[PDB]
Formats: sequence, C-alpha cells, structure tokens
Amino acid sequence: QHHGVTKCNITCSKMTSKIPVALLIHYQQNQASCGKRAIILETRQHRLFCADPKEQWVKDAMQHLDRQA
Amino acid sequence: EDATPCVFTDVLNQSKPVTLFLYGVVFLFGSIGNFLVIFTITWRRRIQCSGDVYFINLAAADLLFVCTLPLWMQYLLDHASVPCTLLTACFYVAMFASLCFITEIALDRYYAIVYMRYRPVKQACLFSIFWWIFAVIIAIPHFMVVTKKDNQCMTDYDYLEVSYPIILNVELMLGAFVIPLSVISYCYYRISRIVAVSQSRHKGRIVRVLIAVVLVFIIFWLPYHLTLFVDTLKLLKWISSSCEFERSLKRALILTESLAFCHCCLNPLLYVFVGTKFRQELHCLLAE
Ligand SMILES: *[C@@H]1O[C@H](CO)[C@@H](O[C@@H]2O[C@H](CO)[C@@H](O[C@@H]3O[C@H](CO)[C@@H](O)[C@H](O)[C@H]3NC(C)=O)[C@H](O)[C@H]2NC(C)=O)[C@H](O)[C@H]1NC(C)=O
Repeated sequence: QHHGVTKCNITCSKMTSKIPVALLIHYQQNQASCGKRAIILETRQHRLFCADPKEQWVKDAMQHLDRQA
Repeated sequence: EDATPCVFTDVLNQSKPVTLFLYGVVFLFGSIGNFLVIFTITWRRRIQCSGDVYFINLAAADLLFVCTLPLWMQYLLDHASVPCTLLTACFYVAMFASLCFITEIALDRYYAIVYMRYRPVKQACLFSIFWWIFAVIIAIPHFMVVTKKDNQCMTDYDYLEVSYPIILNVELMLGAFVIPLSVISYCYYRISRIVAVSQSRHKGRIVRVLIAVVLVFIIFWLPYHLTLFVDTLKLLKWISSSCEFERSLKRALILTESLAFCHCCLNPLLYVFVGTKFRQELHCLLAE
C-alpha cells in the first residue's frame, strides 16, 4: 500500500549472532506490515536487538523465554 | 553489537492524527465536488464535446479514489478485516487514471487548438476506455504484491528481489509526475502561445486557467515525488542513512503523500467549475 497507511515501526539493518540465552527478559515479534521476517529481543539491560528468526539458537531462546515469563 | 533496531513508533503515532484529518478533508471536498461534477454535466448539459467525457471520467476517477480513504481511516484505527488487494487496487488504479485523464485533457485541447484536430464524443469514450485499461496495467505492480497477513496489508519484500522497490519508485516518479507534467506543460504552453497572439478580445483568462492548472499540479505533487527521489537514493545506496534520517524521511513521505491527495479535490475547481467558455469564443475565431 501507500506510506500514510503503515503499521510497521521496526526496521532491522543487521542481526545479532549467538549469545546469550539468559540476558533476555522479553521478546517481540516484528509487525506484519514490515514484510520482513525478524525477531526483536529485549534483554535485562532494557536494550533492544534484531535477530534472524531462521536461526537454530533463536528457536531455543524463544523457548526459555516463553516457558519462563 | 550494532544490530540495534531503528524504532519508528513515535513517528507513526504522531503522523496518524494528521493523516486521518487530511483524509477526512479530502474525502469531504473530493466526494462532494466530484459527484457535483458528474451531476452538473449529466443533467445540465449531456456530453456536448470530448471535454465533457474527460471531465466525467476525471470526476469518476477522483470519486473512486476518495471513496477508498474512509476505508483507510478505518484501517488506521485498530490496525476490521477488508481485502487489502482490492482496496490498494482501487487506490492506485483511481490515482493513475486521474493522472491519465488529466494528461488527456491537455492532449485533447492541444490537438483542438493548434493542429485543429477535433474528436466527437464517440472517440472520446473509446479513448477513455483505453486510458482506464492502461491505468489498470500500470497499477498492477502496485497492488498485485499487496496481501493480507495477520490482519495487516503487507508487501512481502523477502520473497521479492531488492530491485523491486526501486523500480516501483522510479515508475511512480516518471509515470505519475514527470510524463504528465511535461505533456500538460508543453501542450498548455503551445496553446497559451497561440491564444496570447490570437484575435480574441480577452485571451487572458484562458492563459490564467491553464497556468493555474500547471502551478497547482506542481505545488501539490512535487513535494511527494521530491521526497520519493531521495528515498530512492537511500534504497539505491547512493546516500548514507542513519536511524534519525530514515525516521525524518518516513515522516516526510507520509505527510507529503497526504498532501498530494488534495489535488483531486482541486480538480473540480480547475476544469468544470472554472466558469464560462472563453475558449469557445477563441474556438469560433480560429475557424477562419
Ligand atoms: C511497534 O508497534 C506496536 C503497535 O502496537 C507496539 O506495541 C505492540 O502492540 C501490539 C499490538 O499488535 C501488542 O500486541 C499484543 O500481543 C499479545 C500477544 O503476545 C496479545 O496477547 C496482546 O493482546 C496484544 N496487546 C495489544 C495491546 O494489542 C504488543 O504487546 C505491543 N508491544 C509492546 C512492546 O508494547 C510496539 O511496542 C512497537 N515496537 C516497539 C519496539 O516499541
């Protein structure tokens, strides 16, 4: 669609690679309006980071996060 | 590391009220004015010339365009599920059709004045059909990629090549701005250059009308496309972008895009509402 109508607020340039699995406090799924598959990670430092969804370690991080809180 | 996400939430939250308001305005004056065009023509004077055909078609394109806006405002709130494909389709088709018929006005009057080529209502309807079809084929790359996912209108970029948004921006820039503006400017320049030296006593008003057309077109479409250009420059990696720059560019895009939508509200006052035919007197004068 056009620009006036957009529910995408997150754009990722790069991805975080591997660590760690304990620093995370919450995670958010990227908006559909973005059209780009990405995961948002909020750590204990209240810092946000981009992470590629199709990663072996990501699927293992979301596990601990979803199970814990 | 540095994969820190560039958040855009505040920009959207701030742009939402303005966009909603402007959409409301455009729907108001647009629907009113253009339906008024159609009514005025259809009853006060059944199509007497090709100009009337093109005017009705222009008002129809504008109506179709503005009637999509309430749906978009309903979209902006609560992010109801209505097909994205069809709405985007009507959006871009109506837009491109509006631009096309705007060009066709200048063309028709150009061939009418200088080269003295005259088209009956029949041919005008034919060409109108042509323009609508051409408007649909040129809108295809703008809505055929749009789909509904998670109750949101999205363009799956990962499934498309990186060249696509650039090509789309370029096609929009030259197709919606460059080639209509160039044509209407050339045509109205020739027409004005002929009428200024014409025998008609009050040639002036004709020129003023045409000038007004061009000027308005510019002051409503140029900001948007000029933003599109630097956006393309960002996508083309010709310039460097920071998070703040991407934000500012986003805001600019949204706002100016909303600005460009009022042009269809100005269209009734530019051709149909303008008044008596000072051009018809010149028309009778040139037939000698
Ligand atoms: C990017 O924009 C978002 C627009 O709202 C910001 O807020 C997020 O809004 C989501 C609405 O779609 C919330 O969704 C929640 O999803 C859970 C599923 O896990 C549902 O149960 C909840 O009902 C639903 N809540 C609401 C109110 O719809 C997100 O929770 C919410 N996320 C956050 C972090 O507030 C995003 O915040 C914004 N991005 C950033 C980085 O701020």
